[PDB]
Amino acid sequence: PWRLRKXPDSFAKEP
Amino acid sequence: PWRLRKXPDSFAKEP
Amino acid sequence: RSVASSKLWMLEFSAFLEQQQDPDTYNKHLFVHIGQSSPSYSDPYLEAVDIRQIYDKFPEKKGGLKDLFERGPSNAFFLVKFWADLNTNGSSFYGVSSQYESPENMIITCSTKVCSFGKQVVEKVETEYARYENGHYSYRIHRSPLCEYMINFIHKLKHLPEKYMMNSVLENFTILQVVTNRDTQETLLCIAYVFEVSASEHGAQHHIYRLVKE
Amino acid sequence: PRSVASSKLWMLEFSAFLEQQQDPDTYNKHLFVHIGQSSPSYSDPYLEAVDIRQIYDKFPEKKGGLKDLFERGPSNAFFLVKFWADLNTNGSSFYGVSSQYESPENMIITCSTKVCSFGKQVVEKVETEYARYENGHYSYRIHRSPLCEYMINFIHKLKHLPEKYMMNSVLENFTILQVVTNRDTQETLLCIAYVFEVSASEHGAQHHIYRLVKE
Ligand SMILES: *C(=O)CCCCCCCCCCCCC
Ligand SMILES: *C(=O)CCCCCCCCCCCCC
Repeated sequence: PWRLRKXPDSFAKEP
Repeated sequence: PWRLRKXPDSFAKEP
Repeated sequence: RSVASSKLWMLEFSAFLEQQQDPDTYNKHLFVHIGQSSPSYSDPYLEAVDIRQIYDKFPEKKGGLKDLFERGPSNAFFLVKFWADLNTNGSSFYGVSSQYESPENMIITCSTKVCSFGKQVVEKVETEYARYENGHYSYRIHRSPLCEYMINFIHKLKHLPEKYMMNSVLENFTILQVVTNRDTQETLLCIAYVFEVSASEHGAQHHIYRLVKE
Repeated sequence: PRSVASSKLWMLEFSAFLEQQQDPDTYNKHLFVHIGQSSPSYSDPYLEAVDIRQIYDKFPEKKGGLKDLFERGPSNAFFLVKFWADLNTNGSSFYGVSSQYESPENMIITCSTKVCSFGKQVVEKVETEYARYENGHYSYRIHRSPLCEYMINFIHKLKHLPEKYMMNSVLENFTILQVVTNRDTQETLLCIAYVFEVSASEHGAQHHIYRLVKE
């Protein structure tokens, strides 16, 4: 799942 | 006047 | 047949009002249009108009319509009568778009003169460069902002009570567009436009004519 | 801003839309996704980074796949865009895609767009674009390219789902890869990976742009 990948916090915060 | 000049009939007939 | 000389074809022309409902939703109203639906087998043959019948509705003397026509080529000259759709209805943008093709790679200049009683009131000049496209060249004037004078003019037309009154105002209003090869100064297309208010159910309409010497 | 940009090419616009004709003079256009804003080219903000290894399994990894392309470089041409798509829609219909690029040089470019499902290519579109000289630079535009049937059908299927979380679930395994190359030098000018979620904003579709890094 995308939620367990190493990605910045912004990836899951819709602007 | 415009309406009396020599032009085709289509000029005063909207398609 | 179409608005095409030997060297330039105008495939698209429109004037529109676009309104933003929200950041992803837009409504567009076309006042006048050519080439909105695709060219077809059944498109009508183009009738002819004797240009001497219209000289007084357009600028004359040096560089005027008569001067331009006599220099030629005569196959570059057209008269378009529009029946305009003025039935309109957030942020608003008034624009004009047009598209052209040529077999030649040219730098073109497009001059558009808005006229009242045959005399220029405002002019707009645009220089356009070519894009290569399947062995020919295309030119685009894309969503060019309609100038204040014409936006103002459209408002004032709508603020008249009756359509026959709109038509009477329009009897002394013309537009002349001249497209030239900047290098050679050859006239590529010259298009005279005249207007009435549409009463059609199926939207804006047009008739296109070749301008001839006889 | 000059964000999705290598040194040789900048992508100014990307949009996919649905256009509906009420009558011959009246058109409604709805935007699914877009990039574009009112700020000048030199506004170029700092972009966050994504370790490209974290996304390899969402794209084909054969010869000529994402890993292969990234290693060949230039690595500064590689970007990831996350869209929050506006799927809230309501006459004849046209589904279209529009894009725009700018370069200081006059190139013939090739744009390859591959739609991927579970990291496997399901459909490809290839386009060759030529420049127009404009305001001191060269412009490349795709104007109202028809959205392919697979994508029209995909959008229909997503909209018939009862719940927004279900749409997001389908989107977990949907990606698009866009490669723009100089047709003469075969140089990678831009490479953009796209991933999607359903928007919940009232100010339209949203996005975040990331640089892709080796880490
Ligand atoms: C300002 O930029 C003047 C240039 C004129 C551009 C041509 C616009 C054609 C307008 C057609 C609308 C007709 C409404 C009666
Ligand atoms: C078909 O020819 C494949 C090319 C795909 C074009 C990219 C379209 C981008 C789709 C954005 C809308 C997605 C909404 C879920």
